Amino acid sequence: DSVSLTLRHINVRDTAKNTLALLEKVVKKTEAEVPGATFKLDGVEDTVNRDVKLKAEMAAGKPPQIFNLFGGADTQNYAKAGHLLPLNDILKELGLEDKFFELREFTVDGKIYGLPEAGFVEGFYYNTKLFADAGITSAPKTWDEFTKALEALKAKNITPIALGGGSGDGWAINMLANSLFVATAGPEAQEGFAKGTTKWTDPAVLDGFKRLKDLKDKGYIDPNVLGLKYSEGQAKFYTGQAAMLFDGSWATSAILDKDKSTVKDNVGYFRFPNIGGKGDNLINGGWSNGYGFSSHLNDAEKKAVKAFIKNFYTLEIQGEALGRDNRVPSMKGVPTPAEAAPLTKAIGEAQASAKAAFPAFDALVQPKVKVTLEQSVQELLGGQLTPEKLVEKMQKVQDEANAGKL
Repeated sequence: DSVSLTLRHINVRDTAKNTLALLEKVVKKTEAEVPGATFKLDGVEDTVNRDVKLKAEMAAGKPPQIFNLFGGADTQNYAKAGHLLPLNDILKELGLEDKFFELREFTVDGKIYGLPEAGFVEGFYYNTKLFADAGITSAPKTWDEFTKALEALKAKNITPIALGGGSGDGWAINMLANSLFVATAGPEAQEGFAKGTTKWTDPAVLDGFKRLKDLKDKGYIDPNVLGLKYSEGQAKFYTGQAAMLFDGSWATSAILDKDKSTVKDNVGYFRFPNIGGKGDNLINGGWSNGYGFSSHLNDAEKKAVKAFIKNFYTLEIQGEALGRDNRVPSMKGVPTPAEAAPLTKAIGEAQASAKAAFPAFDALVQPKVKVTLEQSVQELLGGQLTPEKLVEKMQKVQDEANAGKL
């Protein structure tokens, strides 16, 4: 039987034309395989869709059948209102329930209400030529290999780690801290902060901040860290003046910039190295944008939605977006097409080989906690706050935030 579905998407600018062509290819395949089902693509600017169009359709109880959806508050509100299709059974039928890095941003009371299309990871960009100058012939696999790479770089008077964390950019220090204390304490520590089951003051979390301070005190983190903006820290790396940079994968376009980058012919990438505890082989990431589906569906619409999901959420489709546009997969194990750029392949392998991902701590704690950590790590690197006093300050605001509801 005939069924028409509107597919609200955000791939409207010319820079998104290959992602749109990817979507259209998936649609055509789905329409061949489910005769009678047709998809009317409705491209709308991302912020217009989020803040205006989808929001009003949801208030009216009439979303399109398929729509670009953000995780977090948006998905929480629309699921609560009953307008999002629960996806648990479809994922199980398609064998997809364990194939994504992280669905928590689309999960409400155990039920999955959306599927991220792409996201970000964090890791070390590094300069292969500066590494070779210091005798480092491969990326550090482990923390001990990481510290001796740092020692070798310092001995050659090469700034080891670029970082711009001054003024209002404490969040950039928190990227590195984030992953250091997940490496020292494991991912479960930060999951429990907002629940009261774990604490910022736990010794393995404290250890991460002690290691962070030691990187700064030994000159491995750029001594000028607190006098540099985030973008200037990126600049320190990509103009060739630091051996590595911990940053999110959104920074690839800056690292490969046609006008500003001098390292784009000799840049590599590696995950945060293994310390040997509960955080080995994990990669930090976030996946907050993808497709949600209307709950207000007849049987024909439910069949076409499942068929679209089956054809869209595949390793091949994920891999095409990665290779062409440096769109970081939401799905695990995605291979990079051989035609991709070397840095794209480097990030893809670091992500694809990861055992699992963990969220940014700020996806797990209250805004006030996030703001406090940003100020605190600046004072930590600045020698004005000890690691012990940082974690007590953090748990004090964490306790107050948790009492905010309960």
